[PDB]
Amino acid sequence: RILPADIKREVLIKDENAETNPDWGFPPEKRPIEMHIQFGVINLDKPPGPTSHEVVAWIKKILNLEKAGHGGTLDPKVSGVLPVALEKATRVVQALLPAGKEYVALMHLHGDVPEDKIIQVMKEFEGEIIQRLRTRKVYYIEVLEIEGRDVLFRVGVEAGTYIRSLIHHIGLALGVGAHMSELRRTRSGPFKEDETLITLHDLVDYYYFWKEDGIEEYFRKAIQPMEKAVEHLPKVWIKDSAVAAVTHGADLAVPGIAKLHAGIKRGDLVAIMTLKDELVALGKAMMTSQEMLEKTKGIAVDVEKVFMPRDWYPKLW
Amino acid sequence: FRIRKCPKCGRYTLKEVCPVCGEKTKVAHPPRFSPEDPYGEYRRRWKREVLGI
Amino acid sequence: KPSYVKFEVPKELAEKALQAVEIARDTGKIRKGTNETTKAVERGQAKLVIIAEDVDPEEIVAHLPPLCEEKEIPYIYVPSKKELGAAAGIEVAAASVAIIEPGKARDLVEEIAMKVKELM
RNA sequence: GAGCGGCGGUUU
RNA sequence: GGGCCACGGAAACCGCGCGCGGUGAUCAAUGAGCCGCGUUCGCUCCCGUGGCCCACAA
Ligand SMILES: [Zn+2]
Repeated sequence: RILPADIKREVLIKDENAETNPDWGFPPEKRPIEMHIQFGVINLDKPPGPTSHEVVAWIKKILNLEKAGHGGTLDPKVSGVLPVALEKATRVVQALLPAGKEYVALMHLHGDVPEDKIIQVMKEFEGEIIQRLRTRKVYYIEVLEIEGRDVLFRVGVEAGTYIRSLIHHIGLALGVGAHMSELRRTRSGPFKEDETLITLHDLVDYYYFWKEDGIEEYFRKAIQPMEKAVEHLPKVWIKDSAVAAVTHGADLAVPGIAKLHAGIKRGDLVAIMTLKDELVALGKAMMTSQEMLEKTKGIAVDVEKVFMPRDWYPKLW
Repeated sequence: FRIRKCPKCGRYTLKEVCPVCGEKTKVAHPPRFSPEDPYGEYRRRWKREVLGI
Repeated sequence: KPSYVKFEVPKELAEKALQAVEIARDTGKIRKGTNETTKAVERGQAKLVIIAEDVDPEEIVAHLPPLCEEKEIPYIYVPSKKELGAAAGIEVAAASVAIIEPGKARDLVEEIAMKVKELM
């Protein structure tokens, strides 16, 4: 039940006296509904039937959006967590694609096998597996219930792992063979099965409750701030005085850091946040946490994708 | 569809009563949705009432 | 019980609903399944709508009560979709049924409509 | 134009 | 020169699947079979055009 994204990170304070000016920027709960959508992400509960692409096409038409993109494609018959990043948040899916996933799956064996052997043999699949040629991690497998040839289980896996193929290989290890009869994604990175997970019916109904009834509350809760899509990443938080620079394509230099997560290695994907926990940009660390911590000059993060508009913070340089 | 889940437990099960919670379980997949949504008007009517809108 | 169940129907009355459907089927005209039930209410052909109380997800039939009141057509609940199916003359469940022509159940259907009127 | 995370095909 | 941002780097038909409409079935009415109509998102590199900045955080 533990994936790498579930690691607790420690915050390291670089500048004790950094403060943020409440007049600058728009932290998620100061975003007017329209702005909230522009930088929004939907934790969608995909229904079985349509493809993932089709589902996003429907969302764009119904919600009158110009742009949107989903994370890990779910197959037509599969239900569950499908992050849908909207408008200006669209490019944040690139932070989700590589994140771990969890599924509940129903396997149907093609011959009779004792419950104990089924369980014992499935447990062997935790750890590395090779599937049709590439290697992929299985972080955990938990058998929930067995009814004859029907095996209900949960599995946490590395991005790109095919549960179908896993199930097929389990069938071969047992000899009788097996196929996947039902699949549901219950987690993708920071997106999980909680109150934010919303069906298409609720999504569109809440939308109309907003546009047509004048009730903003339900639709506002249907949309997550883009910051949510970055919850699993290591962060460096920056001072107000560096924020407009970064939004203008400046790399983040050490003197601009207020605090940062421990454990950052060179080359890591990091999220650059303001002290109000707004997403500014995605980048790649050019230093370790300890380097960023002890040094007083040099480029700490190579800024690659900028999400915050250039006019949220003044050009203090 | 056979996968069910406890609305209380969060437990996934094939049973109609949660082996943990004891609560009645519900089908785990969301209802199928149409871009045409022929009865949307009426579902909204029922849903506003449920939510006290 | 489910939110689309807008009122309490006594065991007696529910049993009558199944009877009406059963009688209307071989002596009159009914439609079975929610798509045909809905079309019947929309085309103004349904004299009575019968809705199962164990439908999951609720969205399968939750539009019916508002749609019926719109078209001013009486609707009533029975406890079991499986049992409503059997009465409708099929071996599978039926989440909802519409009686189009009552037949030998004219009186039964007239009675039911009166008690629900009270429950509303 | 080169690739990753449902598209399989015939055409300039 | 460099970074960041936007737009462009094909189009039209067919098939599965799925959706809708119609019909409504000898255990798929939470929709079979058949007919007709619809229907597939983005991201990353690199390159072209255009825009904003060159900001070690004061
Ligand atoms: Zn419980």
